Amino acid sequence: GEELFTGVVPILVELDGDVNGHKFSVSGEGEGDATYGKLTLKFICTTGKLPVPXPTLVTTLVQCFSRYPDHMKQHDFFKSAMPEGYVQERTIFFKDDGNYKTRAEVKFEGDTLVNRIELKGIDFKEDGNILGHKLEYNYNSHNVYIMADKQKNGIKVNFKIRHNIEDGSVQLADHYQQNTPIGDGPVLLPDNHYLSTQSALSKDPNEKRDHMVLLEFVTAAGI
Repeated sequence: GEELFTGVVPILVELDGDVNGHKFSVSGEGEGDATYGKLTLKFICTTGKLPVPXPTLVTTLVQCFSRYPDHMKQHDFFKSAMPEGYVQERTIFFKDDGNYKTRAEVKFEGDTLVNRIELKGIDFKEDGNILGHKLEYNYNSHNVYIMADKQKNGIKVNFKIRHNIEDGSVQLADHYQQNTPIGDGPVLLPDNHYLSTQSALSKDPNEKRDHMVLLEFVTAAGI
């Protein structure tokens, strides 16, 4: 998998979500650079307008592009499972509100990294920060903690996302993630470490559709 990321790799993202009955689809395109954990993506709601705070989909919308220092390469599970891919399941918990159930599939298609996602949101309040749309358009920095799951030959990742509300308060998004290999080949079970992340959200001056230009950097550390 490492030899497949020594450069820039095209990325396609397909999302299918149903939050509180509200259906929608997101399509994203971009390129990632694992040499510097750099991600360049543009997303577009193809079903029209998005029903929830578009920023609540970042974590859901390519962790194999993280940059792993030369002394930690033996803990890169995301690339160890390539090109066959790996499955990423996750439950996001929003404080005092609903949650997201996701089942995505990361893999290669010819030479394009593809992330096919399924989303399902339930129990979301009508006037809360999510369906009420009170979240500010800006992301923060968070530490992604990762630990091995030898019994499943996969990984357990758990972190917290903090969303800025426009009244100045914060919104917690507890993330519980789990990953497993899609093939039968060997993957690398890592030591406990964590990925450092920072993202920048912005808009396209010439885009009339719902969208999200995003820049992100991710580096592994903790050892």
